[PDB]
Amino acid sequence: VPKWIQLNNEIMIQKDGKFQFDKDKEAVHSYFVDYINQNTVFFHNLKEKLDYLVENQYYEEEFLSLYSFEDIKEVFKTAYAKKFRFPSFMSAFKFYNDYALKTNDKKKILERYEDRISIVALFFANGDTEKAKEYVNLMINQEYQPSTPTFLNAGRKRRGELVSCFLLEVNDSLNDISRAIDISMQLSKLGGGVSLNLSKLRAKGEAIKDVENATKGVVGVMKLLDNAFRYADQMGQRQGSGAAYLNIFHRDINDFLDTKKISADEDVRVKTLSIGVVIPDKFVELAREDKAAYVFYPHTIYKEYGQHMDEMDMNEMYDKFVDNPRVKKEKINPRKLLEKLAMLRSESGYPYIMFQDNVNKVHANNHISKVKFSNLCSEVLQASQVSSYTDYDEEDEIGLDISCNLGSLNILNVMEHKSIEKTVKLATDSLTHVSETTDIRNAPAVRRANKAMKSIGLGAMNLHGYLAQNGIAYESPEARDFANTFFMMVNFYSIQRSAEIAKEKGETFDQYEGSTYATGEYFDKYVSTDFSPKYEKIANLFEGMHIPTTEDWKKLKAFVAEHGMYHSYRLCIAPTGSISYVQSSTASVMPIMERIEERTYGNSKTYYPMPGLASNNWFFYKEAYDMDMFKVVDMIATIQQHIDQGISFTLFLKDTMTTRDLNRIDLYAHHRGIKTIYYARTK
Amino acid sequence: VPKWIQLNNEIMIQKDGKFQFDKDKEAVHSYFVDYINQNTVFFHNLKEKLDYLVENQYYEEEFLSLYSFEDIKEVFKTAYAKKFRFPSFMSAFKFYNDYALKTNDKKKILERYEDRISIVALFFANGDTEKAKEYVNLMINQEYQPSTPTFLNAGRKRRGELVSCFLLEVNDSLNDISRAIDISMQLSKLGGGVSLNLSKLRAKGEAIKDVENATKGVVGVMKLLDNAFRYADQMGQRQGSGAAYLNIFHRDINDFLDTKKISADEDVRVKTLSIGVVIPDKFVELAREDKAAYVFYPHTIYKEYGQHMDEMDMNEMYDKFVDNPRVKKEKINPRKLLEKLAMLRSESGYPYIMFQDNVNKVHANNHISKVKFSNLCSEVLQASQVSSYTDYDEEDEIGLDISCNLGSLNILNVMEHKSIEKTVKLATDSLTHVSETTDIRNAPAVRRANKAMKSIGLGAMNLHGYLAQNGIAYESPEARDFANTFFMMVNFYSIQRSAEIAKEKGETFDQYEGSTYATGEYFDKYVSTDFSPKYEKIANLFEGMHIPTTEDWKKLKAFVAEHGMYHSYRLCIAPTGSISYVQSSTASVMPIMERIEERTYGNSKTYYPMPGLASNNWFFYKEAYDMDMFKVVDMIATIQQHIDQGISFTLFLKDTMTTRDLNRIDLYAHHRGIKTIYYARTK
Amino acid sequence: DFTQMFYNQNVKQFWLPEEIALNGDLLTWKYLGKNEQDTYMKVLAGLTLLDTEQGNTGMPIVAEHVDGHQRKAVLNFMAMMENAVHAKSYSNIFMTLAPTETINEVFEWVKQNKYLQKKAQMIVGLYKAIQKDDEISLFKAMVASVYLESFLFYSGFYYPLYFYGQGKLMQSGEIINLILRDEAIHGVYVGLLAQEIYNKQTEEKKAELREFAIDLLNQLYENELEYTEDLYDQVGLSHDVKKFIRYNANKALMNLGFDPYFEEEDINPIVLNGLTVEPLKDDDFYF
Amino acid sequence: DFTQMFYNQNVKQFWLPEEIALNGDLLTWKYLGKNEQDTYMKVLAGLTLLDTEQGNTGMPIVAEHVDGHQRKAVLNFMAMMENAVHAKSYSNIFMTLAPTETINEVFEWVKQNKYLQKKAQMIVGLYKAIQKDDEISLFKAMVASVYLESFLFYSGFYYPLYFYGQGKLMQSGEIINLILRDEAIHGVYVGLLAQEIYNKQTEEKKAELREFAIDLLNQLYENELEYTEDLYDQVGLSHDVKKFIRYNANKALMNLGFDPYFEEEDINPIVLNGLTVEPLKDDDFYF
Ligand SMILES: Nc1ncnc2c1ncn2[C@@H]1O[C@H](COP(=O)(O)OP(=O)(O)OP(=O)(O)O)[C@@H](O)[C@H]1O
Ligand SMILES: Cc1cn([C@H]2C[C@H](O)[C@@H](COP(=O)(O)OP(=O)(O)OP(=O)(O)O)O2)c(=O)[nH]c1=O
Ligand SMILES: Cc1cn([C@H]2C[C@H](O)[C@@H](COP(=O)(O)OP(=O)(O)OP(=O)(O)O)O2)c(=O)[nH]c1=O
Ligand SMILES: [Mg+2]
Ligand SMILES: [Mg+2]
Ligand SMILES: [Mn+2]
Ligand SMILES: [Mn+2]
Ligand SMILES: [Mn+2]
Ligand SMILES: [Mn+2]
Repeated sequence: VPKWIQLNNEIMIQKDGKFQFDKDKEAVHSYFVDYINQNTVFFHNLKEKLDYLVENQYYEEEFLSLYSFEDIKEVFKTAYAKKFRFPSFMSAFKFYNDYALKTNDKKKILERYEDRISIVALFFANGDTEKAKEYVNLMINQEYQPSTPTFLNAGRKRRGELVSCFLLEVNDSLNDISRAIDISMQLSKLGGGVSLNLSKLRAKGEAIKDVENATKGVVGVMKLLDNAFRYADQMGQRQGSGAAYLNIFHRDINDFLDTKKISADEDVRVKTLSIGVVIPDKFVELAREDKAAYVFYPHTIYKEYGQHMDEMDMNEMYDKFVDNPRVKKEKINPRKLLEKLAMLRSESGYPYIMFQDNVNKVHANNHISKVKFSNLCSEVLQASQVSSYTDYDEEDEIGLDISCNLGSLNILNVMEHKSIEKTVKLATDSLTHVSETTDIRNAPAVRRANKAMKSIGLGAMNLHGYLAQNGIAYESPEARDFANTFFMMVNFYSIQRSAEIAKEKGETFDQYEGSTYATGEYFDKYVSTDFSPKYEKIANLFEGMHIPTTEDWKKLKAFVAEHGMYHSYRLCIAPTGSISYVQSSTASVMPIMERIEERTYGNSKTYYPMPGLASNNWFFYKEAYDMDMFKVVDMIATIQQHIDQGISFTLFLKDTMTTRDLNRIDLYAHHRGIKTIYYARTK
Repeated sequence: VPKWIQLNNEIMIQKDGKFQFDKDKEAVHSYFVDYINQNTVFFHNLKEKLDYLVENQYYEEEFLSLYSFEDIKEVFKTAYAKKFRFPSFMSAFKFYNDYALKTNDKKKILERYEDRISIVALFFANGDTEKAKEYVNLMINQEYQPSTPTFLNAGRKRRGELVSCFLLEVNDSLNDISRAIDISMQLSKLGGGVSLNLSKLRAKGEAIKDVENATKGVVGVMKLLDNAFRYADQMGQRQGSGAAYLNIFHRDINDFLDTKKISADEDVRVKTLSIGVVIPDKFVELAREDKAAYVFYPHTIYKEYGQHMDEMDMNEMYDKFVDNPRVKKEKINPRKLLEKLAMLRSESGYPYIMFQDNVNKVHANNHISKVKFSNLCSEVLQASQVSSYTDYDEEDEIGLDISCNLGSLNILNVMEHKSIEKTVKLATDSLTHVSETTDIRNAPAVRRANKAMKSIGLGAMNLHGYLAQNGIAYESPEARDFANTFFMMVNFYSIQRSAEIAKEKGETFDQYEGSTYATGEYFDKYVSTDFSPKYEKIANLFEGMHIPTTEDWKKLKAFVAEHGMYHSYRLCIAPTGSISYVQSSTASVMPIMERIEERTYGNSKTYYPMPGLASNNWFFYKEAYDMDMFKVVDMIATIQQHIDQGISFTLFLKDTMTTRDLNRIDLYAHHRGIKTIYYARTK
Repeated sequence: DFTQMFYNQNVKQFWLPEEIALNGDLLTWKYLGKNEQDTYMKVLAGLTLLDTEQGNTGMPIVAEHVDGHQRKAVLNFMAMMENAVHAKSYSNIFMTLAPTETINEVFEWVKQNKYLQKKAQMIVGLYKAIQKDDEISLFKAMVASVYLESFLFYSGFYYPLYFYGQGKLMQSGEIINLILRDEAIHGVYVGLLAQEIYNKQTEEKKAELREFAIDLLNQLYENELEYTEDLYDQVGLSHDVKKFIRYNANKALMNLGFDPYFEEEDINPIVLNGLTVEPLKDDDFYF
Repeated sequence: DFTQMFYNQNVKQFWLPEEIALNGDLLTWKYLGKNEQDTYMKVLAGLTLLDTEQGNTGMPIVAEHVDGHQRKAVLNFMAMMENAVHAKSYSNIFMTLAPTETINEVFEWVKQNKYLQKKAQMIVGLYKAIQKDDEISLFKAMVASVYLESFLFYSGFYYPLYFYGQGKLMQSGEIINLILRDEAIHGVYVGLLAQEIYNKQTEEKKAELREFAIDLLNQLYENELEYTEDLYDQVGLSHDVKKFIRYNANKALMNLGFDPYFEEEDINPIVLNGLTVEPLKDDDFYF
């Protein structure tokens, strides 16, 4: 048992009736002094270290060559000038076991935290030494955290793709299904999560070439995708992860959900494929009135109307489909389907729930397409256009496949530094650079959509940590007030940076003219409503920072109308799973799951108290399972009104909650504007 | 119970201690008069029938448009003038249940045997009325039977491909694996069986982009392919069938073989994928000497030498691989592997055995490539070149896949009509037409190889039937003498027809100049040896038929040298299972499994005596399980010396036989020049 | 060839009533109509009464007359499941859904019911007619047992499976599904023991035993049709229940190694949703 | 007053030999002398025979004659344990430790051993003498069953316990302890049923029943002495085992409500060391 592990395990040894939280600083100090300083490869100077790293195929020389060595040395000195110290053992452990560069034999540490941050900043700056120093200050202050792919792989020759979220539209044809399998394997090989929309595939029992009862439905394609994701396991260290989304009005919806039942037969079970369901307002209306609903065979609709079922407005087309004899449909119980969804989410946490009308009533790019499905983390909500993959020697009709590179603001550190605007703009610039440097060679629609849309995802983390470290209950009205003001400011400054980038580069995203940004319909609520804090306590937290007013939003609206917007999508709140430890921040905007996180690494167990946890703020670090999920829904809906994409929203349920409680939580989320529901976690 | 079925069941009711074989003629007559005539649609004339079939999307109008209706009427009269009568109930039942065209509801019969024969002949003639009449005479006389795909689909609008056997080379890359899955699905969608060569895939535990132990091996690709074949199961009318071949020296050979163990875990077990093993003479030599053998990692060999392991001569490169430190290899026990193969074949009948050196010591196109694997039926042995499928927007290096369209000579009918030359030449013409009219637009290598090599497979059936009806024991030396003479004549006339086609079209197959036909090495044994019957009884069977001599073979050799050859491959004896009932013949060249076949169709059991079975020839209709497999191997080796491709060779084993007996049979077949062993059937 | 394999499958399927909490069924039970509640109660009592005969007589009597230690052990295990597990499970379902007085009345009614009694006494009659060292009488009883396990229970199982497939009475439906899974294997096993006896007989005796089995099936089937209408007409399900009876009759026949009697029919989708190595010797390489 | 608690205890004690991995005994077995291995095999074979008959015959026949569905459920469960669990566990032990020929030989040895045949003849004879509705014949068989459960097994149990207590053959010993734990409750339960019948009798009849019980015990005891000497003389333990069987004879008598018959003796201390879903309502869609 190592000394640092012994010190960390002393956290739970209560002394004087209170946890010994100070043992974590001792634990991290001992961890460093006894493992990291010993196992760190020694270089005489930065020049020798950089030459060794570049020569040994560690660092790409393309990005480093853009700077004179004096500039690189200055950036590295800027990174080390802060004297950054990890405040807890878990943060340093996570960094030096997951992200710190290690020799090919994985026995020595080539990168410190400062070295990794400096390399990422140099990669971001793209030759701008002052920009690189600004990025170094942003990341060393831990105001902005690049996503795990960008942070880990940036500047590395062996690096994989800096983007990790991929959404693919699958067309209803064998060629398209084969291409989807190939692209899913190609993207998983790169380590990115791949989400597929199966709503266009015809249901089981549909005809292929005037041959009836030939189609196998979406479950056969799901088995193919599950096998493909299992094969492309990314060395096996992280098993291949894929998500399949199906509209609730698809015929195969019941079979689609049955793949996640434990009682399901093994020939139907899909082990490695997450499933999400897209629920239009029509289904909720049908269940509310207890009316009998119908699930439609997609190919009959496509033949009758020449357009896909999921390409149409179900709230306008459901009655026409029901009344159309040429459309094939079978009756279902919408309330029975909702209960089945709740039961499945309780048993396995699946499927993800996407409220299509909640997403598309605020979607700015409905002209390009409506948001038909989400990603593997349930927070990516963008317009997609399906591709037409034809026969060999036939030209393909490449559509738009969704992808975004992620970054997270550290709310606590952004508020402590009073640098919301600067942090947001620098994060937007870094995300734009990552997007511009991405080129996927086996996903034509992904690459085309990356070039055309320039979609980025700027999330946030440490909301609960910041609130608890400030004497604010997560469920309290003041917490929602702060979230409203902060995320309104984030949206304002991200829109301002996008417009400024469009002005500087002279280009907007493809089909920007038809977006709600161009027509000004996006800014209606911001020019009509004031989002300043309504509580004095919350308003004081923003002291020293300028909170945009309706006049500021009017000016920004005029500026956007003049110059346009560079990004079709800017904000999405991803889970931010493992990089939160490095930042010593709570995960995303969700409430903390546990006050002290007990985990076993190797054969020694480690304890991770929530950042800033102490006796004074112990009660404010309320666990999610003890929280009223209605208040969590209220907070997420408050945040979501300023996020153009979705928010990964996990439901934390007690074992005593029935399926009716889960159904009520989902119905309240739909009522409150929640776009997606990620997971049903039960204590 | 149907009256005809009751009449047929009277076959087994012994009268005077003898089977009532005459009851089958009554059974077939009753079947016709009571079901076929009743359920046969009525048309006033042939013109009306043709119009109804064309307009109702039953026939392809293009091929029928090449004839004036007078010529079509003449062809149909030629087919009908024969007054062909099915000799048994099973023949007519099989035809009218599998191949006879039925209305879209499968309620009425639109085609009789004469109608199908006439349509096939008109499709073959490609606008030649005299040629169409010749084809009608050939088929109605039942001297030639086109393969089930051609016979069923020729001249039909809603038809699958006329070629049903495809062989795919798979390159060691993710792009190639995904393309292989896509091509397999596309080809199974067409109803054809797909065989894939997995010997170029690196073994489990190999590096993927300088990261070690990243490869899943051939078993992961096998799971992918098995799911792909299960998905593309021909609209459920016929489960997708595929075969995977692995060289015995591949490291994954034991894992590859374990996929067929009953005790195998469902994760590794492959259910719908047939497996064959390619055994070079080196492995047999190692097992014979009991020396420790090595299985190699293909990617290490490729990196060390720049070529694939299966692209190199194992008999020469085995010692170099063993002595090369940069080539990774695993020690194995060759005799233990042989015994494992024997036990696996006894338990499940797998794997197929391909003796690589037996195939290639007589292979005429080794300059194009060695034969590396076989098809799903183990009778296709052609040179293939692997394709290089690159990233999207890059140019693919299209290689050569394998596909041949099959037809079978009815040995009994050909010998009775003394029409070996005419039947062989007409069958060659029809197979050439089928190959020319075939175009797969989703398998670039298959299409390119079909256009370049012009490979056809001309098989034979009713060998045991013809011999038994002539008082010759299948295992007798006289039977082998007849097979030698007959198949020598078949090869002679197929070569002559190929040369005549090359002269008429002024074009040979791609890379013919490097073949053994061009250099004359092919004809060495034919110009130096005589194949006329050595028994007076067999020599009498050929009375009225000219048996080519050494002078004839020298003249043919000179003719080929002057004009070349149109077909790279001409002859392959496929199992020919379903259409054997229609032809009233024993399947392929194999001995009969049972004198009377008991089948269940619905709740009615049907009895099928072996064609021509009677009291006086009961002893000559010896069942295969009672024969000496060494004598069957001798027969197949006698036949195989005149077949350029392989012979689908099934082993019929008694339950008392140990794995040692199966191994001895395999070793004798390898000694006797057998190329492939299809199935190990146990009684 | 089969007893150790069935031993394994039987013991690995072991379960206890206490494992399924029943109280949550009251949340759907309260929403059923009177006819639905009445049919359910009557069906449940029917299953209970028949299963008691199987536990007290059917399985123990067969275990007594069958020779073989391993067969007796498997049969003992099956008898245990009837008496210790199934009987307690049916009682638990009843006590959860109805008050004591209602349970007593339903059992009084079903005990007097003509169609339930006809089949119960027909089966019991064949068990009582087994004679020591007479394999023909044993076979006839085994046929009766297979018909109960694989056929007669299914007019009853239909309803709980119908609810279970709709999301109603899920806890008791889970219990019924476990019971049904046991009866399926019981029917298959006893079927194999009957085929063993059948295969020891002459051709004339075989034809006579086939006639017995078909005649018995016919009598039971005609009574099942009446039983079915009596219970299910009030909830409009009889047509579909009849298809389910015939489908299960065919399974029972196949368990006895006989051909199906009835044409193949599709089943209600809601109910479906509820439902010799030897080594080479160095000379084999030379010829 | 007791069946329900015995039902619960029996079902909560349910186990299978496969739960215990036996390959750990391989070395301590290998290390025993030939005499020790011989006695051990034979001892377990004698136990196997007793459980075979207790499962096939004794428990099912008593179940048949005892009134009440719950009493029958307990007795049926106990019967299953005898032949489906206990008797089979011995084969698991044999198959691990011994080659097939030694296993074949020991089963041949049970068939020809005169003491084992005599004790089976006596016990099974009494089981098969039970007459329907004749409580006295039933009592006599229950006495025989208690003597099998609580007395006769113990000449066999001694040796696995003797090894377990020395830290030898501990996996096999774990199986045996589970078997012993079951037999102890089986002997108590059957004892209570026997006492029920005894308590119905006149004083004169009771006096005769005590005579029957004591005469039977003495007859079984005298045979068990010879059996014990035959098995244990070669390992030097006969006198020690004899003390153990007398100790357990007293426990059997006590299970029958009778006074101890043998005087107390010191037992080898080694052997002593060896011992939910709810529907959505309309109001759920409004907030
Ligand atoms: N919690 C920590 N987080 C990150 N690095 C640390 C931490 N503790 C120690 N280190 C690294 O280990 C070095 C030695 O730590 P230590 O506390 O002994 O330093 P010091 O000599 O007191 O002065 P200084 O704190 O300025 O380094 C530190 O300089 C820093 O490089
Ligand atoms: C070929 C094939 C397709 N499918 C499914 C997958 C596709 O979504 C769907 C359409 O197949 P397609 O490849 O589009 O077939 P098609 O276009 O030639 O026929 P059609 O125009 O009538 O659609 O059928 C199967 O389920 N099994 C199969 O074998
Ligand atoms: C991507 C991937 C490949 N493989 C196997 C299948 C291929 O035959 C083999 C090579 O993959 P490739 O697609 O050729 O990968 P690569 O070309 O980038 O790497 P290299 O330079 O080493 O060739 O690796 C897996 O088993 N799992 C995977 O996830
Ligand atoms: Mg299509
Ligand atoms: Mg490669
Ligand atoms: Mn039961
Ligand atoms: Mn039962
Ligand atoms: Mn016992
Ligand atoms: Mn007992």
